[PDB]
Amino acid sequence: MAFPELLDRVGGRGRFQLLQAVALVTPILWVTTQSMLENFSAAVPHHRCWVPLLDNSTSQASIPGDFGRDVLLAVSIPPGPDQRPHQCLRFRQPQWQLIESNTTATNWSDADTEPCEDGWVYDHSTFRSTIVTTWDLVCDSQALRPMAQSIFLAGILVGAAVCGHASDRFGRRRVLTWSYLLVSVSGTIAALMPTFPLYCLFRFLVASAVAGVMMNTASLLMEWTSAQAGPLMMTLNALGFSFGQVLTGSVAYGVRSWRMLQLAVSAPFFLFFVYSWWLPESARWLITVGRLDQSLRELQRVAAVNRRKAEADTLTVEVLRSAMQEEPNGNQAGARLGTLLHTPGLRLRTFISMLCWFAFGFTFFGLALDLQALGSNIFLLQALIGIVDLPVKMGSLLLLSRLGRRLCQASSLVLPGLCILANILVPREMGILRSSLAVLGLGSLGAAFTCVTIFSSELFPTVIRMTAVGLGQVAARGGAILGPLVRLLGVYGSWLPLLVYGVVPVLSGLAALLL
Ligand SMILES: CCc1nc2ccccn2c1C(=O)c1cc(Br)c(O)c(C#N)c1
Repeated sequence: MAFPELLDRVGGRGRFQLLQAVALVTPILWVTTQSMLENFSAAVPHHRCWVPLLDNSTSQASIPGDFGRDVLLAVSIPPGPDQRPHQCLRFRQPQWQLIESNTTATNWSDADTEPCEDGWVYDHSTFRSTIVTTWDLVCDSQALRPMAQSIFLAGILVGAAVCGHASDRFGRRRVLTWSYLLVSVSGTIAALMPTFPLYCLFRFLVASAVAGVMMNTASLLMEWTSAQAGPLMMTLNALGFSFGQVLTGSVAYGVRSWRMLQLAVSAPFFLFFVYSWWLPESARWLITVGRLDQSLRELQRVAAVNRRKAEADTLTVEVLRSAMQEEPNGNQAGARLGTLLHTPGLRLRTFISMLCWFAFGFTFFGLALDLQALGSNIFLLQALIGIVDLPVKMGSLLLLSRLGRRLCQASSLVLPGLCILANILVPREMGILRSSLAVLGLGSLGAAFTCVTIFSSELFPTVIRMTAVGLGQVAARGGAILGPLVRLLGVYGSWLPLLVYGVVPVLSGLAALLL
């Protein structure tokens, strides 16, 4: 009297699971928007130093001679490496001699300049306001954007662990509902904080609650369906993220103020919390705990939804108790973690799987948060990453059965990897080729997440299936944290952030051939 018999009795495929899939895949879009909002709410616009001659109208009325703004800009700001007015320093004493062309304007000492003690002036053509504009994340404070992104990712990790324990102890639907509420409230609060550390802390809390939402949605979606229909709903969950990227691009185009954007993104989660109550709790977990009457209630409700009351009429507590007894025990938790690495055969298999899990977080999140440097129109780039993800993800699974198993993993990492390395070599003059390659790079890098998830289970023995995936997700989260921090190497050179992000997938993909 195992649970699958009962689930087949009530109805495994019809109606109810479709509605549940809709109601649980809709929030994934807004989860993706919350995750990728940092690309728009923290965009760094073009800026230059504050100059009394230009910015101040009181000094504007005192200008001797009607000189054009370009001449004043050349006078007051030293030239920069890219022929632009240099960003982080200013002329002390209005240099009039620069007007004359008789002197080669190249002999300038570092003692002739001062740091911008009077703030900056930013460009407001595209973005009305970001966090960089508000709190002056410029010059000496340019290292605090990857800090914010790493704090958010660490929040995801800690929230995943804590919510895992809490959902294993209390249930699925309850933790999911309270996670919806926490996301909404924490986002609404974060949209109003005046100082940077408060913003970082509330983004941390939002990330924790988001991790809880994703985990509980995945588990509750898996536990209510027959084993034949698992990968189909995994594919639906995967497509949710691509539609979420498209939605992120659209909403970012709609609103161009970071506080309003954050409020608009964090608003619907309260609505999700409101109707999260009507969902039924997973019957398998209810059977495991020992509250049989609640299990019978959920089973009868979901059977009545599918119009299968006649088969539900025969359900009694005895078969539920038999299913309780048949459920395997998990006392072995302390044992499988060591056995994964202590086994000589399993030591190498895990590590290469670990390295493949590591490479996804390091490369994808290090680049998907820096679309400003890969092109001009970041509204269009966000849409295309979601668009290209659809044909590639579905088109890849065809090659699984035909081209084999071990070859798919190697191609799923090398080929997106070489797209990024080609971005360095190609001249910046051909911008269209630069942008199209980056779309195909990160667009095809998402297919690695799906292929590895499916392949992880089949290799390992049935005993250690769950624990093997548990390690794999940890390296993805731990690797993603180190992603943004690499951008701090950009001071040495422009090509260094791209070089490291391209070498890791090539080594990860080629090393997977030993599996
Ligand atoms: C914020 C998560 C996220 N944002 C995007 C944006 C585009 C494509 C995919 N994602 C994801 C994930 O798929 C993902 C990452 C890690 Br790290 C996890 O631990 C889990 C879990 N559980 C899920």
